[PDB]
Amino acid sequence: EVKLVESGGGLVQPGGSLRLSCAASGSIFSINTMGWYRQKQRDLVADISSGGSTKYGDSVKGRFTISRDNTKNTVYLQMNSLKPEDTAVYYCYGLSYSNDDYWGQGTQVTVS
Amino acid sequence: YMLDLQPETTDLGCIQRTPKIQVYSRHPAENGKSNFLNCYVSGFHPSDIEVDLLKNGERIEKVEHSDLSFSKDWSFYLLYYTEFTPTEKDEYACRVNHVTLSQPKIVKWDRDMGSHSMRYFFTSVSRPGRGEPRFIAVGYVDDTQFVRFDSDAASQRMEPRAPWIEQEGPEYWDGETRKVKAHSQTLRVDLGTLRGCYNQSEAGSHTVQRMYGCDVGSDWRFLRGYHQYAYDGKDYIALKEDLRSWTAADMAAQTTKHKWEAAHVAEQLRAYLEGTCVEWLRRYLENGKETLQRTDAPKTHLRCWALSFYPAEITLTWQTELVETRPAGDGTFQKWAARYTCHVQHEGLPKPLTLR
Repeated sequence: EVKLVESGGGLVQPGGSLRLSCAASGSIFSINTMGWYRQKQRDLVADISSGGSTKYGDSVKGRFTISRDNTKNTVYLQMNSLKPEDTAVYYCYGLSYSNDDYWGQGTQVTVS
Repeated sequence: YMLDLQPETTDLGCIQRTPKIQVYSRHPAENGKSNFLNCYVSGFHPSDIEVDLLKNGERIEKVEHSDLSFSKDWSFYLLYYTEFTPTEKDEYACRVNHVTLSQPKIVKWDRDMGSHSMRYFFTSVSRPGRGEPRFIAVGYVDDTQFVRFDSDAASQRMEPRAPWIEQEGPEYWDGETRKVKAHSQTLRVDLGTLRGCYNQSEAGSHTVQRMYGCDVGSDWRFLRGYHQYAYDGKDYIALKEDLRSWTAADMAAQTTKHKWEAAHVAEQLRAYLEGTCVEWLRRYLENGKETLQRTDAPKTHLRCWALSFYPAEITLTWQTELVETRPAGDGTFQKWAARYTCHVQHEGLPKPLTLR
């Protein structure tokens, strides 16, 4: 039903920064919370509701900032001061207003 | 009333489980009537877990949770809850993340559906580099929690969790706070010790669990005592039913066994379990008689339902899928199971009931 288009990953030097972005397809009425997990288990990085309510994982608090376009269902993740331990596949995800979760394919992020 | 030994007495000398999830309301849901939305996670190990309550695709802001406790098999359980007024359009779910899950799991809320004991539970989880281990202690009388201690909390005091224990004066709370901090110091030292006895890396997180308590009959006389210990969710050393000998699980626990047999630790524990534990349990049963000495019979109604009962021990058999007994959040408990008849055994019932 919903497709999540991700972009912005790749290689970066320690201390550098990257901007991830995730765009949701379909109706703007079909997605509420959008955000990222990173990867056995995958851990919360950041997510944001349609109303702008944010939540961050402890390991990225202060350095990472998530934001949202008011018009489209598109979110951006500004990852500053990157460390080697931030290397992972970052999965975009979204929640419908009926609490159905959608997951993107993920973007590899590697910090030298 | 906790154990009061010196830290050197219990000095040590030398498997992951996924959570079961249940989302439910405290009371039957009525649109426009305030209620409580519950997410009950149980049977998981390690204790690290992330739980969200969701409303219409976003996180509910003010969600509380119970104090961490564990079952006989050492697996943990927690209740996450929030006050809510359900309407026709709103949709609710619980999201759980755990090391055993490749991605967070979402369980949606389906809106259309004697003897006594005192127990103490202690959990210490190491966080290398992030500081001292996370230490949580809880005390129970039957299925009613009455005290707690969290190392991460601000008070650094043993805190009341039942109305009847608030009667106690400063001398009681000073002694309980002093003893629970000594339990914490012992567990922290044991965490560092156990890492050496198993040759483990200093970067990994490990869990130490301690449980003890006593049972009495309906005559309030001593029945059985307990004192058990676990490392990373596996049995380490346990005091046998006779309270005079130890059960060691592996070679490292056998060295502690010999150090504890020589130093006569079991004799100091038996004095507490047969004496002090029993004495203060009877004091608690008396002081909280309106709460603790009550029995609420299950309101009952192929799915056999049983609601709003206390204590939690119950048997539901069909003559099959039975869920784990779950806390309603107000002191009572709930359960259900799935030509045929349903048998219900409970302490609050005159005789077993039958539902057809």
